[PDB]
Amino acid sequence: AIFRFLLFFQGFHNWTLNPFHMMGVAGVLGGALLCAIHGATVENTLFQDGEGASTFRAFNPTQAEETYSMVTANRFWSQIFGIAFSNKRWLHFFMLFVPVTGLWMSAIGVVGLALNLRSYDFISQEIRAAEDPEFETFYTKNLLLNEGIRAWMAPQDQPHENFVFPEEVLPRGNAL
Amino acid sequence: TLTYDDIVGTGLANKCPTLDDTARGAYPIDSSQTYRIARLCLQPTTFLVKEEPKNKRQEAEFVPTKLVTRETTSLDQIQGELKVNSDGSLTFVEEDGIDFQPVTVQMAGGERIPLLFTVKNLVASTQPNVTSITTSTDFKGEFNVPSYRTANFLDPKGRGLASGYDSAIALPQAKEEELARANVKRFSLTKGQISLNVAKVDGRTGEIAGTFESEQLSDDDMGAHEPHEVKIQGVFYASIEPA
Amino acid sequence: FGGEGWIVSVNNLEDVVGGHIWIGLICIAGGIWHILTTPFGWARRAFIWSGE
Amino acid sequence: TVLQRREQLNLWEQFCSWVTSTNNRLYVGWFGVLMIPTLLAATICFVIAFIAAPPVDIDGIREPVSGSLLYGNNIITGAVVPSSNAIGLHFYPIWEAASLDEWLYNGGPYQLIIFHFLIGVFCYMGREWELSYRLGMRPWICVAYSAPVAAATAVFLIYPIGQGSFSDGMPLGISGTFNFMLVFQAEHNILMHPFHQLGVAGVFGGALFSAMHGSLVTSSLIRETTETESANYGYKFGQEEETYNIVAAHGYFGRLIFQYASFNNSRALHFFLAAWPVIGIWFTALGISTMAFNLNGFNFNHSVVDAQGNVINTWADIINRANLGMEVMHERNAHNFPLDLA
Amino acid sequence: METLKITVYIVVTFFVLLFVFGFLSGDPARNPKRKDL
Amino acid sequence: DQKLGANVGSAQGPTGLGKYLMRSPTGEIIFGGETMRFWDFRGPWLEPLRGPNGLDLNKIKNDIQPWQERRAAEYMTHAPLGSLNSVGGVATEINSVNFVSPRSWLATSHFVLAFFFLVGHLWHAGRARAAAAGFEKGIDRESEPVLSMPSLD
Amino acid sequence: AELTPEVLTVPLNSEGKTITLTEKQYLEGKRLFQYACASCHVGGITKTNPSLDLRTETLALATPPRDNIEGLVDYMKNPTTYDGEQEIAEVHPSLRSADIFPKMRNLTEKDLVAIAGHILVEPKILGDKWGGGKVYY
Amino acid sequence: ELVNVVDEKLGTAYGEKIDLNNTNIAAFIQYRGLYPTLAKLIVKNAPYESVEDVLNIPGLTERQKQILRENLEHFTVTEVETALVEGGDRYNNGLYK
Amino acid sequence: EKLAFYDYIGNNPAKGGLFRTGPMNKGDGIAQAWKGHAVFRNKEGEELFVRRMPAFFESFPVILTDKNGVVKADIPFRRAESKYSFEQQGVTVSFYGGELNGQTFTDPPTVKSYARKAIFGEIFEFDTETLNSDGIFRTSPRGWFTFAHAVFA
Ligand code: CLA
Ligand code: CLA
Ligand code: CLA
Ligand SMILES: CCCCCCCCCCCCCCCC(=O)OC[C@H](COP(=O)(O)OC[C@@H](O)CO)OC(=O)CCCCCCCCCCCCCCC
Ligand code: HEC
Ligand SMILES: CC1=C(/C=C/C(C)=C/C=C/C(C)=C/C=C/C=C(C)/C=C/C=C(C)/C=C/C2=C(C)CCCC2(C)C)C(C)(C)CCC1
Ligand SMILES: CCCCCCCCCCCCO[C@@H]1O[C@H](CO)[C@@H](O[C@H]2O[C@H](CO)[C@@H](O)[C@H](O)[C@H]2O)[C@H](O)[C@H]1O
Ligand SMILES: CCCCCCCS[C@@H]1O[C@H](CO)[C@@H](O)[C@H](O)[C@H]1O
Ligand SMILES: CCCCCCCS[C@@H]1O[C@H](CO)[C@@H](O)[C@H](O)[C@H]1O
Ligand SMILES: [Ca+2]
Ligand SMILES: [Ca+2]
Ligand SMILES: [Cl-]
Ligand SMILES: [Cl-]
Repeated sequence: AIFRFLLFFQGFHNWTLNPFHMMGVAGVLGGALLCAIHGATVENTLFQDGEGASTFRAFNPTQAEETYSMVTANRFWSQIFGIAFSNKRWLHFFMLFVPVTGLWMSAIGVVGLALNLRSYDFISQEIRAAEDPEFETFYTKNLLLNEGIRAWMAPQDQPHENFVFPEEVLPRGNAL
Repeated sequence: TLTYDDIVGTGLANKCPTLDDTARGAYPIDSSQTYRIARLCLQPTTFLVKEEPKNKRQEAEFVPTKLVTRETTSLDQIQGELKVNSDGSLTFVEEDGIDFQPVTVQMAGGERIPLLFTVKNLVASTQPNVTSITTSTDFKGEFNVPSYRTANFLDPKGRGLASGYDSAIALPQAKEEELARANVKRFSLTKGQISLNVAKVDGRTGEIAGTFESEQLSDDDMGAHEPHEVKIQGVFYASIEPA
Repeated sequence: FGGEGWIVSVNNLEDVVGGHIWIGLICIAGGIWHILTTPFGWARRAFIWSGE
Repeated sequence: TVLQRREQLNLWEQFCSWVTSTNNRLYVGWFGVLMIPTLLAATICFVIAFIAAPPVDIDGIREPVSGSLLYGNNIITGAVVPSSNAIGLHFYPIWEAASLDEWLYNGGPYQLIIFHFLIGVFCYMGREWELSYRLGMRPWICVAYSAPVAAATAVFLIYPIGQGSFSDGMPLGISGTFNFMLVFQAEHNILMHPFHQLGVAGVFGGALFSAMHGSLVTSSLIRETTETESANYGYKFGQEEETYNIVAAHGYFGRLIFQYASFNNSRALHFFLAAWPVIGIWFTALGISTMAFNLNGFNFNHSVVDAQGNVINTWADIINRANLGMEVMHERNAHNFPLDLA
Repeated sequence: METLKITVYIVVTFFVLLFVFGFLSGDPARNPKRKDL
Repeated sequence: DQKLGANVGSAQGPTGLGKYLMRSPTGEIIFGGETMRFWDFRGPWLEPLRGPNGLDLNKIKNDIQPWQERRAAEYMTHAPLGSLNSVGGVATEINSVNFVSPRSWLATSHFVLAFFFLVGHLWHAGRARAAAAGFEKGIDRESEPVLSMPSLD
Repeated sequence: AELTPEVLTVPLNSEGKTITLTEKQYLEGKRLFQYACASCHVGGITKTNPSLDLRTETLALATPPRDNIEGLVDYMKNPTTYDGEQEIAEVHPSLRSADIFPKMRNLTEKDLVAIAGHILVEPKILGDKWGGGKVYY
Repeated sequence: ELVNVVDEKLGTAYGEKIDLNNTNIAAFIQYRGLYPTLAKLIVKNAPYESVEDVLNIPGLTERQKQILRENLEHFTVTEVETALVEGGDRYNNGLYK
Repeated sequence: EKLAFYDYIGNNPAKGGLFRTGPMNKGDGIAQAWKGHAVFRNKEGEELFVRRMPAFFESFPVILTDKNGVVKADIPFRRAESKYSFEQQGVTVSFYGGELNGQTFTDPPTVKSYARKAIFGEIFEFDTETLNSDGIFRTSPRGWFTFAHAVFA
């Protein structure tokens, strides 16, 4: 049912085009990135605090000392990526900030879609394409997919409308 | 002698057969016997496009172009009747074959000119009194140039002739008269002309080869814009056999 | 890449069988070689020498 | 010739010492020796093509798609367009074209960019191993990065290989990405594939756990500042003492759920933060890489049937109607025969 | 196009040889601890 | 379509390329439509129709045998597409045919295995390096290498 | 709705005689249809020739008529073109060409009757969906 | 002005019957005995000045002529439309199910 | 005319876009006059009704039913199997009230153009030149107020 909701939002709202959804995507994927990279960095800058080759036992919850080297982690990422965290407090606040802000932005976009206030089109694209039948972009390609979604899914997805679309009116490319 | 695996990927598959420098003979025509062209091959070597000047009095010239669709241009496996006429002239009537290729060439400055390079429904005749085909024989004829896209083709907004929308659906309340030429698709059908100059003849085998020049219009994008005039020059090969 | 396909393009059993003649002799020769030799200096310095 | 070989040999060693130096502002390394030129070539070609490339005949049907800014695109619609379906999987470098004009029409830039890019990020992964070795670190950050590398490889290389054409690789653009996703759903029902579902759990969960870990550490920072200072100044780079009270954090989280659902071992916790999103992305990369060979998502179309034999639709059948709409419309001029078999 | 091809072939061979001979040049010993590998 | 009377060599498709037959980028005669990407394919049921220049229109017109029609139909309808629950067909297919090609099962399984074995290569290669150098269990607090290096800036 | 004896009653021949299939007969016919036919005829269409379908109205206009058990059983032994002019066993599975279409081997008269009954019953259940293709999925 | 010639043709007898000069060959499946043998002969030997000219196709059998006479009521002829007959579209017009 | 104008989807506040800026007049135009009520009939003289566009749909097909909802005409996409085209069904349109009161149109392109407007409800004449209107629907202050205040809330 939720997968259907996703595809409805594509076909009717062009929701992938919406910059509020795009910021949501950035915050979710950026949050997953931070989760992975921080966990991996701690686990690979650990101090040797025991003799075991499995290193989980060499940690004490009440200990005062950092269990990994912030200084070595900072130099690694500075040299690999160009920048690195130097402040552990900023690091962990940023891990909250990114996915929390992304989800908040996606919610704003959905509030617009409650009113059909979509990022559906680029007007300049439509004026050019209407006048110039050789002009084609990935944006115009996706609207054709949306038009297919609406026509092929609406009769069963919106049964209260009692849609009957005769086979001759359905949008279809060649052969398919 | 060569097999597919000798040829594949070389570009030789887009080249027409050639005849030796020694093939300067004469293929006798028996006016009582029927003939056919068993294979006609046309390999373009130059695409020229006539410029469209602003001055309606400056005589426009055909200028060179750059081929951008690679070695996909030749017409081949074309066959048809080779009639002997009352006056001894020959008339080739094209029946079937790979007798078209879409081609895109590019003008200086980047303008792309697609065309349907073709000899569809070619009827081409020699001079009278061709008792033998020689290096003096010529063919001249006309052919049809149908629309570069056929009727099902849909533009990027889904509009078409035999399928598709009939309006600019992304502009639901725009005035339609200004978009009529883009909205209402039209199917072009024009005439082209070709000359074949026989330069070599193998009288024993019935093979001939030479150069051709053809003139035809380019793609008009189903009526959306005016086509350009194109001149195609290249080489040809044909095998004639009694039928 | 397309139209070539590296060894995946082998398209007749004569090449398949002859290829296995070569691999068989190569492996037997290489095995004899490694029973009778020890790694050269350049190999010793290039690799890690441990079970893992 | 004599001791000259030793003057060449120490010069080589000086170069090796510079390449592997822990003191370069950006680490070079042997992987960097391949990474730096390939990433520069891919970046430069991408930027030039994104701004200025002419339209590309992606589907091999002489129907060129405009991707560049100067040819009518904005940031959202622009892309570097995949190479022509007429090329398929054939290798199409510049020198195989008769001209740059031909190379551009046929989508040559796409191949140049993705091949240099993929070499570059594989070497970026090797470089992450290499620097960790030079610094005396444990080695497995590169294993976490193998997840995004696997995902990029799936959409730019594996999927084109399975389908027989780089024209089906993911476009280098924002709207081109969405096009790839929509067609993928029509042709593979990826939403109904458990490896993509694991991918979603991976990124939803990664974002959740990022916010969770961030909020729990931030919640238990030790007071080192006044209210007119950012609390971030309460931590000094390289200090030996931990900057938050993990006993307090655990005491909170253990009561939020229950005691034994909460990590008290920081090493276990950070391993979990690494493993969850990394494994989820590995599986979703494998989803793309196995739907590349057309082992597709679950198909429950018409699975529910009544006593007479009438189909009783489920939400899976409604999904199928959306997939059909995308199937019949995509590449509207490219299919001549009834089945889309790649 | 031929000149460009040869140029790129040389360029690629150059960097790949640097990579290979680089990692052959006693790379195990290039670490901060046991440099006698 | 040829049985119905179509001249498949001269049939122009909607794009201007041949509906049935076209040229590869180097000129060979090949099948048209999306399968233009697959012109490197070679198989015993198809090769009798191939000549020096590619697919041979004369052999296509005159020499296609019923066993070739049978084989092409069989292979068209056993294409390696199908669902994880072994519903054969495209993703929009209705349930009916229980089929996933052995080629799909064998290709997917070995991609998955080969991928994780590459991960395992990286895992164990990195660990073997760190263990031979003596820091696979972590950084020595009393001898941390980075503390003896000059700052980057 | 129920799979009733009336639903299972189909024309036996072109002269108006009917036959009432058992529920077992119908289910066997459905199983055998999937086994030997659905690779091309899933849902009543024809993948290798979409112009011809398995709708009863289409079968009724074939020559000889195929809208009855005997006509369909005869088709599975000796298939013809739609106008009856050519025998197509060399390219269409049948008892006559079971040597080259091995799934037809060991098919009995009862098996063919069951397959034919499935083809005639299915549109009585599914209506225009049978032979409709993806538009009706 | 500008007119879609296919939509225009739908207002002629082409929109009501099988047009022997234009309609795609699959339409002959609508009536008994026409497909594929007669359908192929009809398309190959088009165009026809009137529907009855279909009876004069060289080589027809006596039975085929009888079958054609039985179906003349379902046939029409209009002027050949280039857009409907180019591209081999009478043999395959890009429509399946 | 004020009552007819409310029965027109260009005044529906759920037809806009987030970046389609400005007054509604910038889209469909400045409304000038009611054209009158369009009555569609087929050649048999049955009154047919254009199916109206729901707010959800950026685009919508043209389908005409009789009073019982039976489909009687449409504008086809694929033409080769069209059965309900305005040309085949002899669709006409007559206007009652407004500018076109008493007029009947039979030219199929003209009848189809009015049918396209009828999916929006009552049909109006617009000045599209004064504001250089682009023909794309925008929302009203009702929509903009609602959006801002739900977001701020
Ligand atoms: C399982 C098989 C196997 C394994 C694990 C080994 C392992 C070894 N061999 Mg033995 N060898 C084998 C089979 C094997 N061999 C066989 C079958 C033969 C007979 C031909 C030999 C003959 C042989 C000789 C003559 C020598 C070795 C040597 C060695 C040692 C160094 C190897 C090395 O540096 O390679 C790494 C490879 C290089 C450094 C060369 C460059 C590789 C390029 C840069 C990459 C190519 C990648 C490419 C993708 C490959 C596929 C495509 C390509 C073919 C185009 C190492 C212990 C050396 C040794 O010390 O012997 C005492 C040595 O001198 N082997
Ligand atoms: C190379 C491995 C391989 C391949 C390609 C196949 C392929 C096939 N098998 Mg065989 N089989 C295998 C190994 C394999 N099998 C093994 C190991 C067993 C013992 C369990 C079997 C026992 C078996 C039986 C009893 C049957 C088959 C059947 C089949 C067919 C249907 C399969 C199906 O529906 O799966 C459904 C797909 C799944 C269940 C997917 C599971 C995916 C796993 C969980 C992915 C994760 C593993 C990953 C590598 C680990 C990650 C590590 C970490 C990061 C978590 C298909 C031809 C059927 C058949 O038709 O026989 C004629 C059948 O009845 N297989
Ligand atoms: C309560 C708020 C509000 C509302 C509902 C309206 C409503 C309206 N205005 Mg008024 N207006 C307002 C406040 C408002 N106005 C203010 C504060 C000003 C001074 C700037 C104006 C000045 C103004 C002018 C000059 C005009 C209007 C006009 C209009 C009409 C067209 C609106 C339009 O096109 O919006 C378009 C809306 C958008 C394109 C949405 C913008 C979304 C922003 C940019 C998102 C930013 C996201 C952010 C960067 C993300 C950060 C993330 C980070 C935290 C990580 C509509 C009736 C037009 C009219 O027709 O007048 C007669 C007109 O010409 N308004
Ligand atoms: C082989 C070498 C590859 C080099 C590639 C170039 C990498 C560029 C990396 C980002 C440089 C800009 C950083 C500005 C900001 C900056 O200087 O940050 C520096 C900051 C340092 O953190 P500290 O812990 O030292 O700061 C703590 C306190 O100072 C806070 O007040 O780093 C972070 O905050 C990490 C999280 C931000 C990570 C942002 C990554 C952004 C990725 C790029 C996104 C935009 C792409 C747009 C494409 C059109
Ligand atoms: C694909 C390889 C097929 C399989 C497997 C089966 N059939 Fe078929 N069928 C196929 C084609 C191409 C055609 C058209 C043939 C022609 O040129 O006329 C058919 C036709 C039929 C028909 C006639 C339909 C009609 O409207 O007249 C019937 C009744 C039929 N097929 C039945 C059928 C059965 C029972 C099968 C399983 C045993 C079967 N077919 C398999 C293609 C293929
Ligand atoms: C059987 C057969 C065949 C044949 C085959 C063959 C003959 C094979 C061979 C093969 C081979 C002959 C292979 C080889 C390989 C090699 C390799 C794989 C290498 C590797 C390397 C490495 C790994 C290295 C590394 C490094 C570096 C790079 C740097 C420095 C350091 C080190 C050393 C680490 C054929 C095809 C005909 C057909 C089919 C069958
Ligand atoms: C495609 C190319 C194929 C190449 C195949 C190579 C086959 C084997 C030839 C090895 C040649 C390299 O030879 C290698 O070079 C470097 C530098 O010269 C040497 O010297 C290196 O090792 C020593 C010992 O760890 C280090 O202290 C030193 O810093 C380093 O320069 C290596 O000790 C030698 O083994
Ligand atoms: C840094 C230089 C970037 C190169 C600019 C694009 C290639 S060059 C560019 O090509 C256009 C299309 O052919 C021409 O119209 C234009 O005159 C020409 O300047
Ligand atoms: C002769 C057919 C065209 C005239 C009638 C078409 C339907 S009505 C037509 O629609 C346009 C778009 O809304 C309006 O801008 C214009 O005011 C109106 O005249
Ligand atoms: Ca001459
Ligand atoms: Ca205007
Ligand atoms: Cl698409
Ligand atoms: Cl196709």
